[PDB]
Amino acid sequence: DIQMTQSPSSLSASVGDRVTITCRASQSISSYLNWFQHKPGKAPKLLIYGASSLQSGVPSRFSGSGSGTDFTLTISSLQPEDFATYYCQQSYSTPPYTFGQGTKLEIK
Amino acid sequence: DIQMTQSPSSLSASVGDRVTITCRASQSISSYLNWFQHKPGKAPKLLIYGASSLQSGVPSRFSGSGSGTDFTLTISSLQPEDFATYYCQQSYSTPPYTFGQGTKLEIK
Amino acid sequence: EVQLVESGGGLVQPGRSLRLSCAASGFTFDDYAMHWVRQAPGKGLEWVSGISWNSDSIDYADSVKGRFTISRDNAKNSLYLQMNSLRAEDTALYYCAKDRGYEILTPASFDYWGQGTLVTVSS
Amino acid sequence: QCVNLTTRTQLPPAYTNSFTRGVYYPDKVFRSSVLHSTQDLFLPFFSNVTWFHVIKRFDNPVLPFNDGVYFASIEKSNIIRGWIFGTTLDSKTQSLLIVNNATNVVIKVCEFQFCNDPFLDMESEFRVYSSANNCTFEYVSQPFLNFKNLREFVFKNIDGYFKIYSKHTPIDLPQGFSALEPLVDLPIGINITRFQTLLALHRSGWTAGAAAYYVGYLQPRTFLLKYNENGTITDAVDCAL
Amino acid sequence: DPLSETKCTLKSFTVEKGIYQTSNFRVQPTESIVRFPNITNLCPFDEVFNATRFASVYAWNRKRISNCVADYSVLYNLAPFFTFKCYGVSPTKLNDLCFTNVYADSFVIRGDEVRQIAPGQTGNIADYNYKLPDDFTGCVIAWNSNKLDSKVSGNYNYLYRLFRKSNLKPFERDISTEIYQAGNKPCNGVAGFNCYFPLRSYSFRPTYGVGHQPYRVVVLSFELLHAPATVCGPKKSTNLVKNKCVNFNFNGLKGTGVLTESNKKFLPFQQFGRDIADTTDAVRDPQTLEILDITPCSFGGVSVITPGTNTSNQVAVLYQGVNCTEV
Amino acid sequence: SNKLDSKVSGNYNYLYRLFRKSNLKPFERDISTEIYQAGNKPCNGVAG
Ligand SMILES: *[C@@H]1O[C@H](CO)[C@@H](O)[C@H](O)[C@H]1NC(C)=O
Ligand SMILES: *[C@@H]1O[C@H](CO)[C@@H](O)[C@H](O)[C@H]1NC(C)=O
Ligand SMILES: *[C@@H]1O[C@H](CO)[C@@H](O)[C@H](O)[C@H]1NC(C)=O
Repeated sequence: DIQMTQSPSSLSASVGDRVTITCRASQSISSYLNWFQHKPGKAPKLLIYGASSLQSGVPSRFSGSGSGTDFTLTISSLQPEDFATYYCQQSYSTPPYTFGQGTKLEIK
Repeated sequence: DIQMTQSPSSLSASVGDRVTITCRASQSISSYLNWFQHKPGKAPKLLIYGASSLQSGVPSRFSGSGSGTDFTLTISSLQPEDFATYYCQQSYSTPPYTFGQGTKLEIK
Repeated sequence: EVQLVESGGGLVQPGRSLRLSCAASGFTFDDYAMHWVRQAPGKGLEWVSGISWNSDSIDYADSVKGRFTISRDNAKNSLYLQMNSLRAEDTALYYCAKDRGYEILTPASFDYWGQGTLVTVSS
Repeated sequence: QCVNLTTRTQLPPAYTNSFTRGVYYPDKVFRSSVLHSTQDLFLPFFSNVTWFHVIKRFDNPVLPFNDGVYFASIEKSNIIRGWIFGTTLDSKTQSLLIVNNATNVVIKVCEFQFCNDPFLDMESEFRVYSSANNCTFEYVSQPFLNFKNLREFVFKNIDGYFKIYSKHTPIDLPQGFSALEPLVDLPIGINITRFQTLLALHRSGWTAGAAAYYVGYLQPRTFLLKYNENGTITDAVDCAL
Repeated sequence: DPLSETKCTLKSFTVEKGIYQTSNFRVQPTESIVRFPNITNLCPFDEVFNATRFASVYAWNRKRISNCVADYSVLYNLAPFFTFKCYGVSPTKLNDLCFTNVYADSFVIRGDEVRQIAPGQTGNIADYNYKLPDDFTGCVIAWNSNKLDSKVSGNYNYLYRLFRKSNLKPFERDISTEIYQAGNKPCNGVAGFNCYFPLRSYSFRPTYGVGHQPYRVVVLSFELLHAPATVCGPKKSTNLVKNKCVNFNFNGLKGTGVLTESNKKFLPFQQFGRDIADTTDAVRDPQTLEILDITPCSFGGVSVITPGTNTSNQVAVLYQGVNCTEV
Repeated sequence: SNKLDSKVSGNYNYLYRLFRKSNLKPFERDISTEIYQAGNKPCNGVAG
């Protein structure tokens, strides 16, 4: 089986800060992880597909990195329209399309 | 690989004769053969480099010819110091610098 | 910009059956894979099922094996999900996400998602 | 699908005078108030131009292309619909097809298997070719379209390029002067030596409306063209007439 | 100074009283302008490269491209296309050199068979699936597709011809499913002893190494025929500058002069304008349907008025036919 | 000189320049090993 862990759950920041979120895997997935942004008011949308490939149509502020077991997503600008929940999903192991726990992001 | 054959092995002639020796290859080597003279009592010497290029310092009596799979050397004068063993060597195929069998020459 | 419209949600008693319809119009549907996923009212996202571009390779979540079935109509560019033998834990939200690839089990993940429809299983 | 027409009435083709028609712009250069001498493939003044009538006159003969063709049509109600060019008019060689159906203008370059009597027949029965094997060029263009219309065309083929010059005028051949504005340049690169026109029949068997067209052949000669101040050709002089 | 210019012109150290013509005053251009019409009617390379599903290597897909503008910089500007090997033509000069027709061959291969797509190479793909001619004019592109063409259960939709009675000719496609004859006895359509099906399935999986991952390969074979070539690259257009002596390139036409607004009304087909003296004086911009006069950069003849150098060295300069405001 | 400059495994002692930003002047020797840049993004010292 495969197990995914979210080190951060709820974070506090401001408009002009820099934030980092990490997702860890029990076993290495050959960097086959995807990041999803889920607004509470609309359907969730993907930001990063694969290890470090940015999906066209979203701002380049989000940056994905990391290979093997631990992966990282980073926001440098923190626009005031980034209130959502971030999920990490693996697509390499036998459990098909298993998602991780939610990660609340808010500014104060 | 490659296999070189010497149709004649021992040849007899006189001081005033003309002799020919042939060397055959298993497949085409693109005229990349050399002819060596080996005196039994001293170090062997090269006679012909390339298909029909005469090495400097040796008499013009020797003449090489032939291309493709068969090659030939001819002596027109047979001076009385032409007693040696003659070898044909290829330098084109994957087996590096494989030599053919000897070709004894005697005068009678 | 593609459109994903979902219907069939509502309130039903446990053990009943219903149908969910998800229709797409903003892209070519004959060569894309589609998936149904579940978001709990108080938990994160969970995959449920999915179908490929053609109804050859089919997969279901382990917790819903032998209970749910999916169908795909390429003529009208849509898909259907049959809800059978419903229990108390199936009162969550269900999305209709579009896979980037064409097969069912590929490292490529869901590309475009649609607004979820609310279903309730209670008396 | 092909249908043979056996209701033709045999009459020899007519001949009439070309007068001062068939002049076109030799190139893409603007000139104002200048007289310029140009050597090109032109139509001489006051010659034979061959005359065909359609009304049960069904004039669909096959004519040599020569070095270039001047095709005039005194027409109403859109009877003429297109043209066919090639060498053998079969799948053996490469053929060129120009049509203007009820919808749009279509240009194709294929090995058509043309019918012996191809035509068009609401108009929903097209009998032009039975097969199309090797198509190398397709083009969709804007619709080109008491007798009221006079449509003059010049078709030329130089260096593998097919030039079509066209002119529409609201109106035997009328006496007047009108420069033909270049319309279409086509990179076809095929050998053309012969051609046939394409008519449309009205089904009521079938009835043909009144129509008449004229065919002339161009040859190399020198004209003196007069450009007004507006850049429009107003007169021409045949240096060898 | 003009006195020394006069001495140089007359080849003498003494200049007698009088007026002398020495040289010409001509303004020099500074900016160069190159113009072409709008870059529209793009070639459909997205349908070839960004296609969701490719065909098998034995049944490689061939697409003919013509009568459009092909932007080769798009393929040159995408990072995931790691392998870009081209033979017989420089990749940098692909944008400018114009050819008649394009053939795009799309297929899927493994790692050890990537190098086999090259002239003079050999292997299963080269002999039985896709043969490249020695005098091949074109490029090849290969990129990883493990995220799309690999399944944990396995993707069996891709096949390759492993057995054939002879090697394929260059640019030949073999789709026959006839049973390979490996023994003396006739096969009779049954894959029994000494009889094998010529096609084998590539069981791609996401757990394979770099030498076994599925890789999408598109080969661009480029041909030029006697017909006028119609496949062109995107032609860059320099921004228009007016009212100054500049060098201009209008549809391949060189020139040097001041571009000004013109009152002439060119006919829609009319492109170039010539004056009485058979010289280009008006042009129509290929992008915006407007007319422009091309005036030669200021022309003058310089004459020198000087008394005899025995008297004095002061001189005067006369610019012939030039208004005093243009110096 | 195929007899001297050719190896059956392959000879690599001879190299030629394939890309340059401008044409060389007559009788000019260019031994620069800088990475040719054909894109907008600067090389920054990587032949990537
Ligand atoms: C046209 O040629 C015919 C001969 O075929 C001749 O009789 C006739 O006069 C010519 N036309 C004119 C207008 O002269
Ligand atoms: C040329 O154009 C001007 C204005 O467009 C007009 O006044 C004049 O009549 C035109 N010339 C001719 C011969 O029609
Ligand atoms: C080319 O594009 C420009 C704007 O970028 C536009 O103004 C112009 O009209 C276009 N060309 C044509 C022929 O429409």
